Amino acid sequence: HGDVKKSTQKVLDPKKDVLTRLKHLRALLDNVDANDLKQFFETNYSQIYFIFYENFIALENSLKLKGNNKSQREELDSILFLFEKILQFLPERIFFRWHYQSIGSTLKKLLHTGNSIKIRCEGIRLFLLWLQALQTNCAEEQVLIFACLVPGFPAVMSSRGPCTLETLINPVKIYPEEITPLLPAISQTCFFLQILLKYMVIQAASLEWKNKENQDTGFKFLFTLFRKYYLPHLF
Amino acid sequence: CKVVVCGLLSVGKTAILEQLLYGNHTIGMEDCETMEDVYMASVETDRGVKEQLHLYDTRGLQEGVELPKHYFSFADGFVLVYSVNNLESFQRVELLKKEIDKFKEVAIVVLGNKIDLSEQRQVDAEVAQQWAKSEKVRLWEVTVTDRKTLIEPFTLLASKL
Ligand SMILES: Nc1nc2c(ncn2[C@@H]2O[C@H](COP(=O)(O)OP(=O)(O)NP(=O)(O)O)[C@@H](O)[C@H]2O)c(=O)[nH]1
Ligand SMILES: [Mg+2]
Repeated sequence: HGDVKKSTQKVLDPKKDVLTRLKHLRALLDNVDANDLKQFFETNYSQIYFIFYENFIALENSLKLKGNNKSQREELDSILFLFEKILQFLPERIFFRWHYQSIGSTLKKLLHTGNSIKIRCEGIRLFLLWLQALQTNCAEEQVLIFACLVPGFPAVMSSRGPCTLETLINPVKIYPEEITPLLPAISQTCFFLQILLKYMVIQAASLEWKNKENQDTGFKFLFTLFRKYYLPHLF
Repeated sequence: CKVVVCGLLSVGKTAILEQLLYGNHTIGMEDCETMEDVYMASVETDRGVKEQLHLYDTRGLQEGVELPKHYFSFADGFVLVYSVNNLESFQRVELLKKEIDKFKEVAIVVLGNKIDLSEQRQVDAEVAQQWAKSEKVRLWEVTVTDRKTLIEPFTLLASKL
């Protein structure tokens, strides 16, 4: 009984290093049943996102210092797994724009066109999960990103004017964080269109949807955006 | 550097952060209650160096709704916000401050927002200034409709951290 008790206490301990807390938080994700984790996530949403965000930011700077290594990718793949579990277990709070900005910026760092293809596909996969939970409560921007996930389509029109995925991510003394590629690539619509459809089909088939099953409501919201922007130009 | 922004409902916590970092806040207009969020901002210190700040936006405090106690346990600094048109908002800045001291050096900046409603004021400047001198913190009376008001308090916070 020590493993879960001891790991859970450390995750909940604010004094512990956020790096140390993540190590045991990941341990919980692997050994604890989904219904048990959901209630754990519902109760401790505030600190679990703190563990994710601080560690993600931590890895970003590391990638920009040591460069991209095998070990870094292990850590990065773990963070996104936690990120996904956040998007799965807390749709109602996400729907209410809980960490609307931090999640948005985090996804933009994966969706950046300078990233390796794998990461860009990962960003698309997680974005669709975010939007399925955000649903109608999303702002205008999230729609434009959805309409720009696939390059080469007719330039999208927004309230301010025409825009592209690259314009939406990167438009004297104090300035906000500038989005930069997480894993820069090192030396097309057929493709990213297939990615968008492949992931949307998986989300439809996705199991363990919340008891409220508002996942159905979001997916149809996701579908209307697909019907509005991508379907018309499909044979 | 982790910074917690806390205050009563609709004092301008998110408008201060967003008008500071983007200057696109239109007064009134979109009104959505904050629950939790983190902004990333780099601030030029007084030396001219830049410090990266993790600005944690908080849900508005209310009668019966207190700040989570684990913010006290990790926050490097605090931005305490009242509205000069709301006496209770200032009264909550005080009680939060006494907390901060009890629950364990940190940097605290107190902001007095909505001074454009000067004729609608409920927090005298003199009493607020005297409280700032008494608690030995730095307190600015600022407004979101004029971004230049916001810069000074935040560069001071960055210089500390
Ligand atoms: N005239 C004026 N209005 C302001 C000023 N600062 C904020 N407001 C207005 O006050 C309202 C509340 O702002 P908001 O940033 O949402 O407040 P909050 O404290 O983040 N909300 P909560 O505490 O519920 O999360 C908005 O309508 C905003 O436009 C100011 O300096 N002047
Ligand atoms: Mg707010």
